Amino acid sequence: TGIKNIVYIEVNDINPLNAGSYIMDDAPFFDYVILFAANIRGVGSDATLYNNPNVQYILDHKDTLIKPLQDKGIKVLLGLLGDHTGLGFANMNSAQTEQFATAVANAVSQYGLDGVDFADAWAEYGRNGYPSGSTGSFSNLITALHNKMPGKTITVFNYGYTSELTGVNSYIDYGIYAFFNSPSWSTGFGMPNSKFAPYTINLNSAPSAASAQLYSGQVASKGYGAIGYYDLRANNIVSVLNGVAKGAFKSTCTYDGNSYPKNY
Amino acid sequence: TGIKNIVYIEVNDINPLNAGSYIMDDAPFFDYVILFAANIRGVGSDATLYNNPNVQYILDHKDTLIKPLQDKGIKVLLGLLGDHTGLGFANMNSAQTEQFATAVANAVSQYGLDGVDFADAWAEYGRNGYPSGSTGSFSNLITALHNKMPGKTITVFNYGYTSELTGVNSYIDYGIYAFFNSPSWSTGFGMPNSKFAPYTINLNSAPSAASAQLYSGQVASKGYGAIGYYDLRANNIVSVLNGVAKGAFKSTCTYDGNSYPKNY
Ligand SMILES: CC(=O)N[C@@H]1[C@@H](O)[C@H](O[C@@H]2O[C@H](CO)[C@@H](O[C@@H]3O[C@H](CO[C@H]4O[C@H](CO[C@H]5O[C@H](CO)[C@@H](O)[C@H](O)[C@@H]5O[C@H]5O[C@H](CO)[C@@H](O)[C@H](O)[C@@H]5O)[C@@H](O)[C@H](O[C@H]5O[C@H](CO)[C@@H](O)[C@H](O)[C@@H]5O[C@H]5O[C@H](CO)[C@@H](O)[C@H](O)[C@@H]5O)[C@@H]4O)[C@@H](O)[C@H](O[C@H]4O[C@H](CO)[C@@H](O)[C@H](O)[C@@H]4O[C@H]4O[C@H](CO)[C@@H](O)[C@H](O)[C@@H]4O[C@H]4O[C@H](CO)[C@@H](O)[C@H](O)[C@@H]4O)[C@@H]3O)[C@H](O)[C@H]2NC(C)=O)[C@@H](CO)O[C@H]1O
Ligand SMILES: CC(=O)N[C@@H]1[C@@H](O)[C@H](O[C@@H]2O[C@H](CO)[C@@H](O[C@@H]3O[C@H](CO[C@H]4O[C@H](CO[C@H]5O[C@H](CO)[C@@H](O)[C@H](O)[C@@H]5O[C@H]5O[C@H](CO)[C@@H](O)[C@H](O)[C@@H]5O)[C@@H](O)[C@H](O[C@H]5O[C@H](CO)[C@@H](O)[C@H](O)[C@@H]5O[C@H]5O[C@H](CO)[C@@H](O)[C@H](O)[C@@H]5O)[C@@H]4O)[C@@H](O)[C@H](O[C@H]4O[C@H](CO)[C@@H](O)[C@H](O)[C@@H]4O[C@H]4O[C@H](CO)[C@@H](O)[C@H](O)[C@@H]4O[C@H]4O[C@H](CO)[C@@H](O)[C@H](O)[C@@H]4O)[C@@H]3O)[C@H](O)[C@H]2NC(C)=O)[C@@H](CO)O[C@H]1O
Repeated sequence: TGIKNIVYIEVNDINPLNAGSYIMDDAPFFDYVILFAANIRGVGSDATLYNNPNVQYILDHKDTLIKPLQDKGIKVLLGLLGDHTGLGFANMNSAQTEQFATAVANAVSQYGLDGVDFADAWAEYGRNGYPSGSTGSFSNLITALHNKMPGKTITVFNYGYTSELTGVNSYIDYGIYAFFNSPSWSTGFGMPNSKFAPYTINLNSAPSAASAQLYSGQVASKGYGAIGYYDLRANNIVSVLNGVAKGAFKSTCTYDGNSYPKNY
Repeated sequence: TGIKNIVYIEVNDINPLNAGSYIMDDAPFFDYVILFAANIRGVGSDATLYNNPNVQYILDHKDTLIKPLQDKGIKVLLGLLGDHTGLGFANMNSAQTEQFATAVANAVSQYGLDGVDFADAWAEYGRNGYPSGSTGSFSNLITALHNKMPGKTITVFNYGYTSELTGVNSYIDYGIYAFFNSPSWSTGFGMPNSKFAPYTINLNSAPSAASAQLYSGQVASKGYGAIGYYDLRANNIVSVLNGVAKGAFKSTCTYDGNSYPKNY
């Protein structure tokens, strides 16, 4: 397949509809949009899925804040992030793993989402009486979600206990390099180049169009399958994306004019 | 990197040591020798690696039948072939893929081999209740094996479900054109010319030396990186190989006199 553009939107600040305002070759520039993020939270022995008031609002208003992206062909994923309780993706027991995977699959079904993204950061492993080290639950969680959501996408931000995931990487559609604005010509957890983004642009502290065209052209020539983006804002950042369009796609990217505020 | 000579030996018939008897520029003429072939066999739900008595004899006698080739700098790969059970590289489920990848990696480690060659032929897909069509496992099998045996070689004979392998071709060192004694100036699964043999000689039903020199010169001048060979026997076939040496390498090939019988 062609190179996919995968964007994480910090929905505490930014209306995710802005991802749809960018066009390349009569199609959306962005292929995947990650609502960053819902949280795993340990609560006693339970492994819970927690949506903060901004995420919950977007899910509660899926017809107006998610579906128009999906109407254009964009796949919308629920981002998943640690949240300082001491329990994260990599230190659950068998019951907690099954419980968390059930919650996530039910949320993806209930809100008509296209899958999920895993970002193993900020769990603060070991706090509040949970194990301080890995139990092996991270691979089992991927496996459980693959069995529960056939046909849906799983992406992994390459940070935290991801080195453990090599054995289940056939269940993972894309991996994403964790540092911004400079490429690293490798992949994590054994992913082939065609399933990895070795270059990830911070669109808030944005690099120049010249740098984006330089590196995006190298993404294509070296045969990688994706480019990552983090923290798209509500300003028109097409200068940078047009650099990527010229570099990786031999094309151009334009703005449709729609700037969507976060009135919630 | 110069042109590599890659030879498949039908070890049901031929002692593989014969590949070491040919010399070009004070080095082995052949760079890779494939022991053709171990098999994938479905047994119930298991995906198994089966070595027939000739293959198993060679592996059990690695010090006398494999190591002398490796001492000369020749790389020796285990050939992998379907075997009429209905299960093959391209129709496994995830557990079978992991299971077969593990069995192959372990044999490569146990017998001190330099890697493997995949020939997706003779599986008879769909026999014995196995899936009749592709599951997508061929690409995952290459990924799983690359991750399990780092620093080893993977070659792919361009026959069977190989059109699926474009996404993992960075894990494949060489692809081999599947038909004999006439070049086809293209490659499979997105491979660059430098990683492909577009010309494969049958050394049993051998072409003329003049033919071999004509076509091998075109291999070099068109920028390809390998030439393939099938069914080297125990007779002195240097006349053909010297034709290739004159064509592709602007040199000569000689025989060292050693004819090794299959007394096993
Ligand atoms: C160090 C380093 O660098 N590191 C790195 C990393 O970082 C990375 O990662 C990646 O990347 C990215 C970027 O970087 C990231 O992101 C980021 O993050 C961060 C962090 O976060 C986290 O944490 C936090 C905190 O927490 C704490 O606190 C809180 C409050 O208080 C609480 O609550 C909690 O719980 C905690 O606490 C606890 O703990 C502690 C400690 O232990 C203790 O002490 C206590 O006591 C307790 O216990 C948090 O908050 C978060 O979370 C949140 O969010 C999320 C999303 O993100 C979600 O999911 C969740 O849910 C949450 O949300 C919710 O909540 C909140 C709170 O409450 C609210 O607000 C909301 O609304 C909701 O409701 C986490 O966990 C951070 O910080 C950041 O942020 C930033 O950015 C953003 C975007 O843009 C924004 O929005 C914000 O605001 C901020 O801003 C800032 O910065 C920026 C940038 O530049 C700018 O623009 C602005 O302007 C600002 O600035 C300012 O400030 C700064 C500082 O602050 C300075 O510098 C400047 O100058 C100025 O001043 C971000 O977000 C991420 O994560 C990642 N990514 C992915 C995964 O994809 C890595 C990799 O790359 O690497 C490393 O190296
Ligand atoms: C058609 C066409 O053409 N096609 C093509 C193809 O072929 C190709 O491919 C490629 O190339 C090459 C060449 O061609 C190849 O190779 C070949 O192959 C073939 C086949 O094989 C396969 O199959 C077989 C059969 O099977 C069956 O049977 C058996 C017995 O009985 C059984 O066991 C089985 O199972 C099966 O059965 C089953 O199934 C069936 C069907 O379905 C049914 O019916 C039944 O009932 C059952 O169920 C087989 O056998 C094989 O296998 C084997 O081998 C392998 C190696 O190769 C291994 O791996 C395995 O393991 C095995 O071995 C084992 O076993 C056996 C048996 O038992 C024994 O014996 C041994 O020892 C061990 O143990 C497969 O699978 C074949 O046939 C061929 O062969 C031939 O050659 C060789 C070499 O040189 C030799 O050695 C032999 O012997 C033969 O010989 C012959 O021929 C030749 C020439 O070649 C000559 O020289 C001689 O002399 C002879 O002749 C004779 O005969 C003929 C006929 O045969 C006639 O013609 C004449 O005249 C005379 O008489 C070969 O091998 C390959 O494969 C590939 N390559 C690669 C690299 O891959 C493609 C491509 O090119 O194309 C297409 O087109």
